[PDB]
Amino acid sequence: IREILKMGDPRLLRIADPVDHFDTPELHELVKDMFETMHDANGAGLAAPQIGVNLQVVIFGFGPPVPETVLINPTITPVSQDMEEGWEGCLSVPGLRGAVSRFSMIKYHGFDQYGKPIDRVAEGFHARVVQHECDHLIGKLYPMRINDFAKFGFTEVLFPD
Amino acid sequence: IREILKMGDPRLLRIADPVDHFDTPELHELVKDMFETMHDANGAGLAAPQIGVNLQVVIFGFPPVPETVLINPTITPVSQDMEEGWEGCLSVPGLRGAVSRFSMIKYHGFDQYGKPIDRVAEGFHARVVQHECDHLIGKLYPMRINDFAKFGFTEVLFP
Ligand SMILES: CCCCC[C@H](CC(=O)NO)C(=O)N[C@H](C(=O)N1CCC[C@H]1CO)C(C)C
Ligand SMILES: CCCCC[C@H](CC(=O)NO)C(=O)N[C@H](C(=O)N1CCC[C@H]1CO)C(C)C
Ligand SMILES: [Fe+2]
Ligand SMILES: [Fe+2]
Ligand SMILES: [Mg+2]
Repeated sequence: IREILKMGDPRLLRIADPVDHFDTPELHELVKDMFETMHDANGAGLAAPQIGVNLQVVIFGFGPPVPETVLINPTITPVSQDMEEGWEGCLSVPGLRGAVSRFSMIKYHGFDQYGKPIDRVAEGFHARVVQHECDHLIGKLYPMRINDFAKFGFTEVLFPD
Repeated sequence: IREILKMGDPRLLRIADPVDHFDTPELHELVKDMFETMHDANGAGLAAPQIGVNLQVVIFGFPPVPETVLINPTITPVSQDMEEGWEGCLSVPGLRGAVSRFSMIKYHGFDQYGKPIDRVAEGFHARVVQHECDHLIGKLYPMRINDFAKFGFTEVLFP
């Protein structure tokens, strides 16, 4: 379990490099380390830059249910311009929550750690999670996406139950 | 010591009302409570909405900044010059962000006895005054940040 970087660390602001070689022991190790870190923190997702690794690798999936997924070198294409506001938190921004507008429906493409292609359509929370994780790959944390800072604050204050 | 409200509380997001009557026991008690709370938290300033009181009262003092009670304030920039600087807030513990503020301002207001206050301030003095008065119009400093690359946890930004 690697330490999760916190907002303020310049490494969270970088644009991640694509993975060049699949099905390698080092990539398998990266994925294993990420799942260990994510599960330990009870996260719904994790991006490699969050543990200081500048590669386009994200994982996500939790039992609404989101499929357990390793997504590498991703691209996201919105199906429509419809957007929806939802509450987000981030392991790199502990103690806070913010309302973030995301696309309601997306197609996304990428590869697993064996280099097998992934092509999916997602909506709602699933789509939100993928957008949130992929944002980390271009050096974005959700406060960069917040438009209404009345809807940003400490979890304990926003949700006292 | 009154609790300092934390970001997310709707009371931090409102327009404060002016004080109508000066030199009252309730105003003296407010000022005392604010100073006790501020000092307990090691702050350089405090605004009444931060303890849930929606009135145009701020205090500050820490080129030392003079200890001041400023009521019903107005701020007028002397020039349009601005400078970016790191800010934190007792209502936003653990974080810092870069905020642009006017470099030079005049400000006007009253003390708790109703005596006028009229000053010119620059640099940090001007920054604290702008920061405190922003609370009176429902503004927390993350609302003034345009570039969140310059925002993060204090311990990480400044180890
Ligand atoms: C929701 C969009 C973000 C999902 C991914 C994050 C994990 C993370 O840091 N991603 O890089 C997460 O688990 N966030 C959780 C989160 O935001 N949740 C959990 C489900 C509901 C929502 C809070 O409203 C908690 C742990 C902060
Ligand atoms: C700086 C502009 C804001 C000044 C007032 C705040 C206090 C506050 O919340 N006022 O409403 C303060 O003391 N902030 C301090 C602060 O921001 N400082 C201390 C001096 C330098 C700067 C940190 O960069 C600490 C306590 C967070
Ligand atoms: Fe995150
Ligand atoms: Fe403040
Ligand atoms: Mg009146």
